[PDB]
Amino acid sequence: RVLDATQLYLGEIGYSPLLTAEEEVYFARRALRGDVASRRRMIESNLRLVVKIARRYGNRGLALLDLIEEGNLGLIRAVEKFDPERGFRFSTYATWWIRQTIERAIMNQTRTIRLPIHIVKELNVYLRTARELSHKLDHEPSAEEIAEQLDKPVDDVSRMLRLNERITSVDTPLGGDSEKALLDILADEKENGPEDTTQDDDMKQSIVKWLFELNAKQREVLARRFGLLGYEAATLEDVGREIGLTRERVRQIQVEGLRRLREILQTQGLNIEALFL
Amino acid sequence: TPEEKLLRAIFGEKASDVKDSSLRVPNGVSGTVIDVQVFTRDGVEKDKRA
RNA sequence: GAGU
DNA sequence: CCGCGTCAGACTCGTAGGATTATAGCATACGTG
DNA sequence: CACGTATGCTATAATGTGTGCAGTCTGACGCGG
Repeated sequence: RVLDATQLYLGEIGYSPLLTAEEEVYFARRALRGDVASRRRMIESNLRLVVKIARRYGNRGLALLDLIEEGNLGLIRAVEKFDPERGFRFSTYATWWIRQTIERAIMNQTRTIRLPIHIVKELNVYLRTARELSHKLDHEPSAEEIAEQLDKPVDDVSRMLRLNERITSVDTPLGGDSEKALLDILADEKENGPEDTTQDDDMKQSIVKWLFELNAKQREVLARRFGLLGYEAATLEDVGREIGLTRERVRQIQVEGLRRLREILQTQGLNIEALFL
Repeated sequence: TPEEKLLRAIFGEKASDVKDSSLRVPNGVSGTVIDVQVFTRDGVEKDKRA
């Protein structure tokens, strides 16, 4: 039969009766009282308005259905905050709420990286201004030309235009040819190669061998303090407390062990110096 | 890594704030620089070369 | 656009 | 059977980077240094 | 208090979509009427 989401929804809304002014007032008095039924009937009677408005705001923001639901949410706010006693029509009041809710929704949801309302609205004034400039200059305006118009910092304008830079899909295949995407080219830069991984092995293992060249005391002090052969980078007090009370003696043995390593380096450092790239 | 902590304590050589993203000649191509062009935004202090 |  | 639907359709190489729109205007509200 | 992020209300009447493309391939194998 008819399997379209949209068509089904629009058919259902069609089968609810439109209200007159006096009817809306009667219903709405009871709706503020909390009639439940009254609220439901006013909502359902005025769904068609929502769709007329969502029709306009759609275009490229979001799916029509998505706009319709957010619009409905605005209409509900309007039914809750309607004043029957004031002579103004309901449709007039609702229109404001529906447009408001739809716009706010499309300011949030549309952007993959959620942009706060203040930033979005700022950016929009930059845009509208750019449009006026472009009309009269014949040319699309520079960042500094827009900034001169607003009497504001160029850095501000630039940062905002950077935020407007919209995303590219990693899966989109490149060159009008369904050959291969961005993913196919894009590396993991954090993951170094087997070269870098093997260099760390070599490094760490050379340091073991070099630590054993030193005194048993120096090597153990270095190991525990650096957190190298130990678990935790034990502070001066911790290492001293496990061995020799004198916290100051840990510093002494440590610095002594570093200087013996410098000797090994001046002698055999011909390997160590090449670890500098 | 704790090893580099120990090593940089030994040598001092505290690693600086700036890195290196310089444009270099692609490997195995070799030629003569015949022209250079510089593009700066309207506000940033221009290079001496520019 | 290059061999198949 | 007829008709409508779903499923497949060679292997490596290349080149080059890149693009759209628009969401008001202002007052109050919530969380961190 | 300020700074960053959010929620909020505005009162002529207005009350059922459409839109932008798709271009139709081919021989085979199953699945409701």
